Amino acid sequence: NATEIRASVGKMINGIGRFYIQMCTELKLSDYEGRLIQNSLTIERMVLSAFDERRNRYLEEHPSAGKDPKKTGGPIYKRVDGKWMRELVLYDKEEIRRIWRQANNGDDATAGLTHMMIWHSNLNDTTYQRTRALVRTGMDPRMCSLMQGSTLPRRSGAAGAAVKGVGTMVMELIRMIKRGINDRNFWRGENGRKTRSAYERMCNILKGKFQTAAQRAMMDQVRESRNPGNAEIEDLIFSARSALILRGSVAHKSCLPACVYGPAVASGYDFEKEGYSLVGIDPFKLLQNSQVYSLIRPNENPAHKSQLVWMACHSAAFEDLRLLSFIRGTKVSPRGKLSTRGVQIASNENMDTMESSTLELRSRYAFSVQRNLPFDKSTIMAAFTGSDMRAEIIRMMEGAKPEEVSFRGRGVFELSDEKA
RNA sequence: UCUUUGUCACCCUGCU
RNA sequence: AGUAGAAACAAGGGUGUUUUUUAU
Repeated sequence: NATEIRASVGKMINGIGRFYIQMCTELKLSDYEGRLIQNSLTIERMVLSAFDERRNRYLEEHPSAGKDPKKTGGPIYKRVDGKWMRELVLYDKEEIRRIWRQANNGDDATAGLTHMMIWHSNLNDTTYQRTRALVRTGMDPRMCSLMQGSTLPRRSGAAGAAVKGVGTMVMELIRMIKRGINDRNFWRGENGRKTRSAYERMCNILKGKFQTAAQRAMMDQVRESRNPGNAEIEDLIFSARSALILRGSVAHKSCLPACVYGPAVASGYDFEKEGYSLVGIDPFKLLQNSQVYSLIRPNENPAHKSQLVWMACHSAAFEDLRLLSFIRGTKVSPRGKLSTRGVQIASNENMDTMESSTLELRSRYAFSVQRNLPFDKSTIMAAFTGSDMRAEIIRMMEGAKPEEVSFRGRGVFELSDEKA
Protein backbone atom coordinates (compact mmCIF):
# COMPACT_ATOMS: atom_id res chain seq x y z
CA ASN A 1 0.00 0.00 0.00
CA ALA A 2 1.39 3.36 -1.09
CA THR A 3 -0.93 5.20 1.29
CA GLU A 4 1.13 4.55 4.43
CA ILE A 5 4.29 5.70 2.68
CA ARG A 6 2.07 8.68 1.86
CA ALA A 7 1.28 9.20 5.53
CA SER A 8 5.04 9.33 5.93
CA VAL A 9 5.49 11.89 3.17
CA GLY A 10 2.68 13.87 4.76
CA LYS A 11 4.16 13.97 8.23
CA MET A 12 7.53 15.05 6.87
CA ILE A 13 6.09 17.75 4.62
CA ASN A 14 3.95 19.19 7.40
CA GLY A 15 6.83 19.17 9.84
CA ILE A 16 9.00 20.97 7.31
CA GLY A 17 6.26 23.47 6.48
CA ARG A 18 5.81 24.23 10.16
CA PHE A 19 9.51 25.06 10.29
CA TYR A 20 9.21 27.06 7.08
CA ILE A 21 6.49 29.41 8.27
CA GLN A 22 8.40 29.69 11.57
CA MET A 23 11.56 30.70 9.70
CA CYS A 24 9.57 33.23 7.65
CA THR A 25 8.12 34.64 10.85
CA GLU A 26 11.77 35.22 11.69
CA LEU A 27 12.32 36.45 8.10
CA LYS A 28 9.26 38.51 7.10
CA LEU A 29 10.18 37.82 3.50
CA SER A 30 7.79 39.63 1.18
CA ASP A 31 5.25 37.67 -0.85
CA TYR A 32 6.47 39.00 -4.21
CA GLU A 33 10.03 38.11 -3.22
CA GLY A 34 8.54 34.91 -1.81
CA ARG A 35 9.17 33.59 -5.34
CA LEU A 36 12.58 35.06 -6.31
CA ILE A 37 14.23 31.68 -6.41
CA GLN A 38 17.86 32.32 -5.43
CA ASN A 39 16.75 33.58 -2.01
CA SER A 40 15.04 30.34 -1.00
CA LEU A 41 17.75 28.31 -2.76
CA THR A 42 20.42 29.66 -0.46
CA ILE A 43 17.84 29.35 2.30
CA GLU A 44 17.90 25.64 1.51
CA ARG A 45 21.71 25.62 1.35
CA MET A 46 21.54 26.94 4.91
CA VAL A 47 19.79 23.95 6.44
CA LEU A 48 21.78 21.64 4.17
CA SER A 49 25.11 22.73 5.60
CA ALA A 50 23.39 22.92 8.99
CA PHE A 51 23.71 19.15 9.33
CA ASP A 52 27.27 17.85 9.60
CA GLU A 53 28.68 15.65 12.35
CA ARG A 54 31.91 16.36 10.52
CA ARG A 55 31.40 20.08 11.04
CA ASN A 56 30.92 19.14 14.66
CA ARG A 57 34.41 17.71 14.41
CA TYR A 58 35.36 20.99 12.76
CA LEU A 59 34.23 22.97 15.78
CA GLU A 60 35.82 20.49 18.18
CA GLU A 61 39.20 20.92 16.49
CA HIS A 62 38.81 24.68 16.22
CA PRO A 63 41.65 24.80 13.66
CA SER A 64 40.58 28.17 12.26
CA ALA A 65 38.45 31.14 13.27
CA GLY A 66 35.54 29.58 11.43
CA LYS A 67 32.41 31.68 11.86
CA ASP A 68 31.18 30.58 15.30
CA PRO A 69 31.17 26.90 14.34
CA LYS A 70 28.12 26.42 16.55
CA LYS A 71 26.40 28.99 14.30
CA THR A 72 26.11 29.07 10.51
CA GLY A 73 24.90 31.31 7.72
CA GLY A 74 25.60 32.81 4.34
CA PRO A 75 24.64 35.70 2.05
CA ILE A 76 20.93 36.57 2.03
CA TYR A 77 19.11 38.89 -0.32
CA LYS A 78 16.74 41.75 0.48
CA ARG A 79 15.86 44.83 -1.56
CA VAL A 80 15.70 48.60 -1.17
CA ASP A 81 14.29 51.32 -3.44
CA GLY A 82 13.28 48.67 -5.96
CA LYS A 83 16.97 47.71 -6.09
CA TRP A 84 18.48 44.77 -4.27
CA MET A 85 21.16 44.16 -1.68
CA ARG A 86 23.37 41.45 -0.21
CA GLU A 87 23.26 40.63 3.50
CA LEU A 88 25.61 38.26 5.29
CA VAL A 89 23.68 36.69 8.17
CA LEU A 90 24.04 33.53 10.23
CA TYR A 91 21.74 31.43 12.41
CA ASP A 92 22.83 29.13 15.23
CA LYS A 93 22.96 25.36 14.71
CA GLU A 94 21.30 24.22 17.93
CA GLU A 95 18.64 26.91 17.62
CA ILE A 96 17.64 25.88 14.10
CA ARG A 97 17.70 22.24 15.16
CA ARG A 98 15.46 23.00 18.13
CA ILE A 99 13.02 24.67 15.80
CA TRP A 100 13.40 21.59 13.61
CA ARG A 101 12.37 19.17 16.35
CA GLN A 102 9.38 21.13 17.62
CA ALA A 103 8.88 21.37 13.91
CA ASN A 104 9.14 17.56 13.73
CA ASN A 105 7.31 16.79 17.00
CA GLY A 106 10.80 16.36 18.44
CA ASP A 107 12.20 14.23 15.59
CA ASP A 108 14.26 15.22 12.57
CA ALA A 109 12.60 13.86 9.41
CA THR A 110 15.79 13.84 7.39
CA ALA A 111 13.75 12.63 4.41
CA GLY A 112 12.66 16.00 3.04
CA LEU A 113 16.08 17.51 3.65
CA THR A 114 17.78 14.73 1.71
CA HIS A 115 15.19 15.34 -0.99
CA MET A 116 16.23 18.99 -1.02
CA MET A 117 19.87 17.97 -1.32
CA ILE A 118 18.92 15.78 -4.26
CA TRP A 119 17.38 18.95 -5.62
CA HIS A 120 20.55 21.00 -5.18
CA SER A 121 22.73 18.23 -6.63
CA ASN A 122 20.67 17.68 -9.76
CA LEU A 123 20.57 21.45 -10.19
CA ASN A 124 24.35 21.61 -10.06
CA ASP A 125 24.92 18.75 -12.48
CA THR A 126 22.27 20.06 -14.87
CA THR A 127 23.68 23.58 -14.64
CA TYR A 128 27.40 22.96 -14.21
CA GLN A 129 30.13 20.55 -15.27
CA ARG A 130 33.06 18.80 -13.60
CA THR A 131 35.34 17.54 -16.40
CA ARG A 132 38.24 18.75 -14.26
CA ALA A 133 37.47 15.86 -11.91
CA LEU A 134 37.95 13.41 -14.77
CA VAL A 135 41.24 15.21 -15.35
CA ARG A 136 42.01 14.06 -11.82
CA THR A 137 41.12 10.53 -12.96
CA GLY A 138 42.27 10.48 -16.58
CA MET A 139 39.55 9.06 -18.84
CA ASP A 140 37.27 10.27 -21.59
CA PRO A 141 35.14 13.29 -20.68
CA ARG A 142 32.29 12.42 -23.07
CA MET A 143 31.90 9.46 -20.72
CA CYS A 144 29.93 12.11 -18.77
CA SER A 145 26.56 10.48 -19.56
CA LEU A 146 26.66 8.52 -16.31
CA MET A 147 27.49 11.40 -13.96
CA GLN A 148 23.84 12.13 -13.14
CA GLY A 149 23.70 13.33 -9.54
CA SER A 150 27.43 13.48 -8.85
CA THR A 151 27.38 16.01 -6.01
CA LEU A 152 25.98 14.07 -3.11
CA PRO A 153 27.63 13.59 0.28
CA ARG A 154 28.88 10.15 1.41
CA ARG A 155 26.40 10.22 4.22
CA SER A 156 23.45 11.57 2.33
CA GLY A 157 20.39 9.47 1.62
CA ALA A 158 21.95 6.14 0.72
CA ALA A 159 18.83 4.94 -1.09
CA GLY A 160 19.63 7.90 -3.34
CA ALA A 161 21.17 5.19 -5.51
CA ALA A 162 17.87 5.86 -7.24
CA VAL A 163 19.93 8.70 -8.72
CA LYS A 164 23.53 7.82 -7.88
CA GLY A 165 25.08 7.09 -11.23
CA VAL A 166 27.34 4.41 -12.67
CA GLY A 167 30.22 6.77 -13.34
CA THR A 168 29.94 7.97 -9.76
CA MET A 169 30.54 4.42 -8.58
CA VAL A 170 33.37 3.95 -11.06
CA MET A 171 35.24 7.06 -10.03
CA GLU A 172 34.72 6.61 -6.30
CA LEU A 173 35.98 3.04 -6.52
CA ILE A 174 39.03 4.24 -8.43
CA ARG A 175 39.61 6.73 -5.70
CA MET A 176 39.47 4.19 -2.99
CA ILE A 177 41.86 1.98 -4.94
CA LYS A 178 44.32 4.78 -5.67
CA ARG A 179 44.39 5.84 -2.05
CA GLY A 180 44.38 2.14 -1.22
CA ILE A 181 47.66 1.43 -2.99
CA ASN A 182 48.99 4.49 -1.17
CA ASP A 183 49.13 2.79 2.24
CA ARG A 184 49.36 -0.65 3.82
CA ASN A 185 47.82 0.57 7.08
CA PHE A 186 44.75 1.26 4.93
CA TRP A 187 43.52 -2.27 5.54
CA ARG A 188 45.05 -3.31 8.86
CA GLY A 189 42.55 -2.62 11.62
CA GLU A 190 38.81 -2.53 12.11
CA ASN A 191 38.82 0.50 9.84
CA GLY A 192 39.95 -1.97 7.20
CA ARG A 193 37.04 -4.31 7.88
CA LYS A 194 34.41 -1.58 7.87
CA THR A 195 35.81 0.05 4.74
CA ARG A 196 35.98 -3.38 3.11
CA SER A 197 32.35 -4.08 3.93
CA ALA A 198 31.32 -0.70 2.57
CA TYR A 199 33.44 -1.27 -0.53
CA GLU A 200 31.78 -4.60 -1.24
CA ARG A 201 28.47 -2.87 -0.50
CA MET A 202 29.22 -0.38 -3.24
CA CYS A 203 30.05 -3.31 -5.50
CA ASN A 204 26.66 -4.83 -4.69
CA ILE A 205 24.94 -1.54 -5.45
CA LEU A 206 26.68 -1.64 -8.82
CA LYS A 207 25.42 -5.19 -9.34
CA GLY A 208 21.90 -3.99 -8.69
CA LYS A 209 22.51 -1.27 -11.23
CA PHE A 210 23.73 -3.79 -13.79
CA GLN A 211 21.17 -5.94 -15.59
CA THR A 212 23.06 -8.02 -18.21
CA ALA A 213 24.86 -11.35 -17.98
CA ALA A 214 28.35 -10.58 -19.26
CA GLN A 215 28.34 -7.42 -17.16
CA ARG A 216 27.45 -9.45 -14.08
CA ALA A 217 30.33 -11.80 -14.85
CA MET A 218 32.95 -9.09 -15.32
CA MET A 219 31.84 -7.11 -12.29
CA ASP A 220 31.97 -10.30 -10.22
CA GLN A 221 35.50 -11.05 -11.39
CA VAL A 222 36.27 -7.48 -10.30
CA ARG A 223 34.74 -8.05 -6.88
CA GLU A 224 37.15 -10.93 -6.34
CA SER A 225 40.08 -8.49 -6.49
CA ARG A 226 40.40 -8.62 -2.71
CA ASN A 227 43.65 -6.66 -2.90
CA PRO A 228 43.93 -3.19 -4.48
CA GLY A 229 45.46 -3.53 -7.91
CA ASN A 230 45.68 -1.72 -11.23
CA ALA A 231 44.33 -3.82 -14.11
CA GLU A 232 40.84 -3.88 -12.57
CA ILE A 233 40.70 -0.19 -13.42
CA GLU A 234 41.04 -0.89 -17.14
CA ASP A 235 38.56 -3.75 -16.92
CA LEU A 236 36.06 -1.34 -15.39
CA ILE A 237 36.94 1.21 -18.06
CA PHE A 238 36.12 -1.01 -21.00
CA SER A 239 33.08 -2.41 -19.21
CA ALA A 240 31.73 1.12 -18.89
CA ARG A 241 32.69 1.69 -22.52
CA SER A 242 30.50 -1.22 -23.59
CA ALA A 243 27.75 -0.21 -21.17
CA LEU A 244 27.59 3.24 -22.77
CA ILE A 245 24.89 1.61 -24.85
CA LEU A 246 23.75 -0.86 -22.18
CA ARG A 247 21.64 1.52 -20.12
CA GLY A 248 18.41 1.13 -18.19
CA SER A 249 16.02 3.75 -16.88
CA VAL A 250 17.18 5.16 -13.56
CA ALA A 251 14.91 6.68 -10.93
CA HIS A 252 14.27 10.30 -11.89
CA LYS A 253 12.21 11.99 -9.19
CA SER A 254 11.12 15.35 -10.54
CA CYS A 255 12.23 17.08 -7.35
CA LEU A 256 11.27 20.75 -7.45
CA PRO A 257 12.56 23.35 -4.99
CA ALA A 258 10.50 23.97 -1.89
CA CYS A 259 10.08 27.74 -2.36
CA VAL A 260 6.64 26.72 -3.54
CA TYR A 261 5.94 25.81 0.08
CA GLY A 262 4.19 29.06 0.96
CA PRO A 263 2.15 29.24 -2.22
CA ALA A 264 1.94 25.42 -2.18
CA VAL A 265 -0.05 25.39 1.07
CA ALA A 266 -1.89 28.52 -0.05
CA SER A 267 -3.03 26.40 -3.00
CA GLY A 268 -4.19 23.72 -0.52
CA TYR A 269 -2.19 20.64 -1.55
CA ASP A 270 -0.88 18.83 1.52
CA PHE A 271 1.13 15.72 0.71
CA GLU A 272 -1.14 14.00 3.26
CA LYS A 273 -4.77 14.19 2.12
CA GLU A 274 -3.69 13.03 -1.35
CA GLY A 275 -0.25 11.52 -0.74
CA TYR A 276 1.59 12.06 -4.01
CA SER A 277 3.00 10.44 -7.14
CA LEU A 278 6.25 12.30 -7.75
CA VAL A 279 6.61 10.49 -11.08
CA GLY A 280 3.70 10.79 -13.51
CA ILE A 281 1.37 13.70 -14.29
CA ASP A 282 1.44 14.96 -10.68
CA PRO A 283 4.74 16.81 -11.25
CA PHE A 284 3.43 18.58 -14.34
CA LYS A 285 0.17 19.06 -12.45
CA LEU A 286 2.13 21.07 -9.91
CA LEU A 287 4.57 22.97 -12.21
CA GLN A 288 1.80 25.19 -13.59
CA ASN A 289 -0.23 26.36 -10.58
CA SER A 290 2.91 27.32 -8.68
CA GLN A 291 4.85 30.52 -9.28
CA VAL A 292 8.56 31.23 -8.75
CA TYR A 293 10.88 34.11 -9.67
CA SER A 294 14.63 34.73 -9.87
CA LEU A 295 17.17 37.54 -9.71
CA ILE A 296 18.33 38.58 -13.14
CA ARG A 297 21.57 39.94 -14.61
CA PRO A 298 21.23 42.21 -17.65
CA ASN A 299 22.69 41.63 -21.11
CA GLU A 300 22.14 37.96 -20.41
CA ASN A 301 18.88 37.21 -22.25
CA PRO A 302 16.39 36.33 -19.50
CA ALA A 303 14.93 33.69 -21.82
CA HIS A 304 18.17 31.71 -21.84
CA LYS A 305 18.21 31.67 -18.04
CA SER A 306 14.50 30.79 -18.14
CA GLN A 307 14.93 27.67 -20.25
CA LEU A 308 18.07 26.73 -18.31
CA VAL A 309 16.52 26.84 -14.83
CA TRP A 310 13.29 25.27 -16.09
CA MET A 311 14.99 22.16 -17.44
CA ALA A 312 17.42 22.17 -14.51
CA CYS A 313 14.48 21.76 -12.19
CA HIS A 314 13.24 19.36 -14.85
CA SER A 315 16.37 17.30 -14.19
CA ALA A 316 16.54 16.26 -17.85
CA ALA A 317 20.32 16.63 -18.12
CA PHE A 318 20.62 13.35 -20.01
CA GLU A 319 17.27 13.13 -21.81
CA ASP A 320 16.84 12.77 -25.55
CA LEU A 321 17.66 16.10 -27.16
CA ARG A 322 14.82 15.80 -29.65
CA LEU A 323 12.55 14.28 -26.99
CA LEU A 324 13.04 17.31 -24.79
CA SER A 325 12.46 19.26 -28.00
CA PHE A 326 8.95 17.91 -28.51
CA ILE A 327 8.57 18.12 -24.73
CA ARG A 328 8.96 21.90 -24.60
CA GLY A 329 8.24 22.76 -28.24
CA THR A 330 11.31 24.97 -28.53
CA LYS A 331 14.83 23.73 -29.11
CA VAL A 332 17.03 22.75 -26.17
CA SER A 333 20.46 21.16 -25.71
CA PRO A 334 23.24 20.74 -23.19
CA ARG A 335 24.40 24.09 -21.82
CA GLY A 336 26.74 24.93 -24.66
CA LYS A 337 23.71 26.28 -26.42
CA LEU A 338 22.25 27.52 -23.14
CA SER A 339 23.99 30.88 -23.48
CA THR A 340 23.89 32.24 -19.94
CA ARG A 341 25.69 32.07 -16.60
CA GLY A 342 24.90 30.69 -13.15
CA VAL A 343 21.51 31.14 -11.53
CA GLN A 344 23.00 32.43 -8.28
CA ILE A 345 25.42 35.35 -7.82
CA ALA A 346 29.10 35.38 -6.86
CA SER A 347 30.53 37.39 -3.99
CA ASN A 348 32.71 40.00 -5.68
CA GLU A 349 30.29 40.32 -8.59
CA ASN A 350 28.71 43.76 -8.52
CA MET A 351 24.95 43.40 -8.00
CA ASP A 352 24.56 47.11 -8.53
CA THR A 353 22.40 46.91 -11.67
CA MET A 354 20.49 43.61 -11.48
CA GLU A 355 16.82 43.17 -12.33
CA SER A 356 13.66 41.11 -11.64
CA SER A 357 11.41 38.88 -13.74
CA THR A 358 8.20 36.88 -13.33
CA LEU A 359 9.76 33.85 -14.98
CA GLU A 360 7.95 31.41 -17.25
CA LEU A 361 7.83 27.83 -15.97
CA ARG A 362 5.86 25.75 -18.52
CA SER A 363 6.22 23.47 -21.54
CA ARG A 364 4.23 21.78 -24.29
CA TYR A 365 3.46 18.39 -22.69
CA ALA A 366 1.36 8.18 -24.93
CA PHE A 367 4.57 6.28 -25.83
CA SER A 368 4.24 6.72 -29.60
CA VAL A 369 7.81 5.80 -30.52
CA GLN A 370 10.59 3.85 -28.83
CA ARG A 371 12.89 6.83 -29.59
CA ASN A 372 15.30 4.08 -30.63
CA LEU A 373 18.46 5.10 -32.42
CA PRO A 374 21.75 3.24 -32.99
CA PHE A 375 25.12 4.86 -32.33
CA ASP A 376 27.82 6.27 -34.57
CA LYS A 377 31.00 4.48 -35.61
CA SER A 378 33.12 6.67 -33.34
CA THR A 379 31.32 4.89 -30.50
CA ILE A 380 32.79 1.56 -31.57
CA MET A 381 36.18 3.09 -32.42
CA ALA A 382 36.18 4.07 -28.75
CA ALA A 383 36.81 0.39 -28.02
CA PHE A 384 39.90 0.17 -30.23
CA THR A 385 41.76 2.35 -27.76
CA GLY A 386 42.25 -1.03 -26.11
CA SER A 387 38.23 -12.67 -19.80
CA ASP A 388 36.27 -14.78 -22.25
CA MET A 389 33.71 -11.99 -21.94
CA ARG A 390 35.43 -9.57 -24.31
CA ALA A 391 34.51 -12.01 -27.08
CA GLU A 392 30.83 -11.64 -26.24
CA ILE A 393 31.49 -7.98 -25.44
CA ILE A 394 32.82 -7.35 -28.93
CA ARG A 395 30.18 -9.54 -30.56
CA MET A 396 26.99 -7.60 -29.87
CA MET A 397 29.03 -4.40 -29.90
CA GLU A 398 29.59 -4.38 -33.66
CA GLY A 399 26.22 -5.27 -35.21
CA ALA A 400 23.64 -2.73 -34.04
CA LYS A 401 22.64 -1.07 -30.77
CA PRO A 402 19.19 0.06 -29.59
CA GLU A 403 19.30 3.64 -28.20
CA GLU A 404 21.53 6.62 -29.05
CA VAL A 405 20.81 9.30 -26.43
CA SER A 406 21.51 8.46 -22.77
CA PHE A 407 18.07 8.00 -21.17
CA ARG A 408 14.43 8.88 -21.77
CA GLY A 409 12.46 8.09 -18.61
CA ARG A 410 9.52 10.12 -17.32
CA GLY A 411 5.91 9.59 -16.31
CA VAL A 412 5.00 12.51 -18.57
CA PHE A 413 1.69 12.69 -20.43
CA GLU A 414 -0.56 15.46 -21.68
CA LEU A 415 -1.29 18.39 -19.36
CA SER A 416 -4.95 18.42 -20.38
CA ASP A 417 -4.77 14.63 -19.79
CA GLU A 418 -4.58 14.90 -15.98
CA LYS A 419 -6.17 11.45 -15.60
CA ALA A 420 -5.10 9.15 -18.45
C1' U B 1 22.82 -6.49 10.83
C1' C B 2 24.15 -2.64 5.57
C1' U B 3 27.39 3.24 9.51
C1' U B 4 35.71 4.86 4.93
C1' U B 5 36.92 10.46 5.80
C1' G B 6 35.84 18.20 4.94
C1' U B 7 41.09 16.27 -0.93
C1' C B 8 45.99 14.56 -2.81
C1' A B 9 52.02 14.92 -3.50
C1' C B 10 56.96 14.29 -1.83
C1' C B 11 61.65 13.30 0.73
C1' C B 12 64.90 9.66 3.33
C1' U B 13 66.94 4.87 4.68
C1' G B 14 70.45 0.61 3.43
C1' C B 15 74.72 -3.48 9.30
C1' U B 16 75.53 2.17 13.77
C1' A C 1 51.38 -19.65 1.95
C1' G C 2 56.67 -19.56 2.32
C1' U C 3 61.72 -18.99 4.65
C1' A C 4 63.14 -20.47 8.99
C1' G C 5 63.62 -22.50 14.70
C1' A C 6 63.57 -21.56 21.28
C1' A C 7 62.59 -15.64 17.55
C1' A C 8 62.33 -13.37 13.78
C1' C C 9 61.23 -11.95 8.28
C1' A C 10 57.20 -11.54 4.99
C1' A C 11 59.69 -3.49 4.73
C1' G C 12 60.61 0.75 8.39
C1' G C 13 60.57 6.16 9.70
C1' G C 14 59.21 12.00 8.24
C1' U C 15 56.89 16.24 4.87
C1' G C 16 52.81 18.78 2.76
C1' U C 17 47.46 21.76 2.09
C1' U C 18 40.09 22.07 2.60
C1' U C 19 34.10 26.25 3.69
C1' U C 20 32.13 28.79 -0.92
C1' U C 21 31.78 30.98 -6.90
C1' U C 22 31.52 26.89 -11.64
C1' A C 23 31.02 25.39 -18.20
C1' U C 24 36.41 23.99 -23.88
